[PDB]
Amino acid sequence: HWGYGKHNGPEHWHKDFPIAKGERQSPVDIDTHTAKYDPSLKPLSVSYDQATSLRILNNGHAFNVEFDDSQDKAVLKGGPLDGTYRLIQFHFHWGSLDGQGSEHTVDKKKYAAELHLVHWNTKYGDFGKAVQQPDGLAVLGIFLKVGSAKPGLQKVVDVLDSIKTKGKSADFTNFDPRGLLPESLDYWTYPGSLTTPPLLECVTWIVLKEPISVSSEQVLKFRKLNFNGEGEPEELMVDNWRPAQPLKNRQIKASFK
Ligand SMILES: OC[C@H]1O[C@@H](O)[C@H](O)[C@@H](O)[C@@H]1O
Ligand SMILES: OC[C@H]1O[C@@H](O)[C@H](O)[C@@H](O)[C@@H]1O
Ligand SMILES: OC[C@H]1O[C@H](O)[C@H](O)[C@@H](O)[C@@H]1O
Ligand SMILES: Cc1ccc(S(N)(=O)=O)cc1
Ligand SMILES: Cc1ccc(S(N)(=O)=O)cc1
Ligand SMILES: [Zn+2]
Repeated sequence: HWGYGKHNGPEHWHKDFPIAKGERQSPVDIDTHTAKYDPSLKPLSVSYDQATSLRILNNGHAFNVEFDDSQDKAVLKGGPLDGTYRLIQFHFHWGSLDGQGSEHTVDKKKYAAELHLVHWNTKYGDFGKAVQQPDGLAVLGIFLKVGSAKPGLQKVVDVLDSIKTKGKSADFTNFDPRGLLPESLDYWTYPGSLTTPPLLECVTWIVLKEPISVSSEQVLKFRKLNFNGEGEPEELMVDNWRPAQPLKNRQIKASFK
């Protein structure tokens, strides 16, 4: 029943998900001047060469590209992380206009969209158990700005017409998520939460400093998706982002000096 409209959006979520007002909610504004270099961070390792994508799903909130997470095929390690985190899915948040869409902000600046690559800590066996743990998840967040096209995004763009409405899915095998990364892995990190209900406080956030560029045409196709199901009145899937939440008793650490 939650969503992004005036009547069911982020300002309403706390009534069914009281952790929405919790001590480690996401997203947050990243104040780049206050973030501190952390020499204790180990090198970050994004190891996606054996990733196995399976399917793309319109879940009524965003679209998820799902991966085979039945073994360590595509993993995130290092940086702030203790152990191995397995890629389960990625999705985006985006705006109705290029001037908004990201969840995290950088010195209050909003990007056109934000990519979330979602991983779970293998020590907990399954995603469901991982979301009962303070260190259960790691989300790699990547900002999107509008400029030149991102070649590695085009396959995603081109399948969206087949999953226009809530509940539709399509095969999405042999997709390489490495094509969605920027050149640099410089990042900020902090402890937070899922940014959608159930808002669980299980996430180590790793937000890359360098945005990727996508073309206007690519993001315009995101904005043709529908929140509604087939045959229902059309509600464009736009502005599916939660605003920044209070930082509370947290510090953002930087991987770079
Ligand atoms: O097909 C997408 C990707 O799938 C992975 O399993 C392969 O190891 C990569 O070489 C390939 O780019
Ligand atoms: O007490 C000093 C310590 O304060 C903490 O809040 C900072 O995260 C550390 O980087 C610093 O060394
Ligand atoms: O890699 C993701 C998808 O890209 C394109 O849609 C290909 O036609 C399809 O075979 C593949 O599953
Ligand atoms: C009608 C309705 C409105 C909002 C929600 S919430 N608290 O899940 O956002 C649920 C039902
Ligand atoms: C189930 C779930 C997974 C990941 C997220 S996010 N937007 O915090 O990456 C939210 C919900
Ligand atoms: Zn997300």
